[PDB]
Amino acid sequence: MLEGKVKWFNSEKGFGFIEVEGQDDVFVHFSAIQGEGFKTLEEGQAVSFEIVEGNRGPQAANVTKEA
Repeated sequence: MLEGKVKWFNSEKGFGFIEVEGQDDVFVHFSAIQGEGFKTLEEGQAVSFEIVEGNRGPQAANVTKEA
């Protein structure tokens, strides 16, 4: 998985972008968030994820809150 950083996340709306080096920011939606509990992410937070690309373009998948 890649490892990146939550660039920003709009906790009300439920989406934002991940920063990963040598790629562009990756769009992230709450449904990609792994774990139990309210799905949300903080700016600055480190996460491990994959980028899954279909016909809608690239988005993050399997976001796990790393440290």
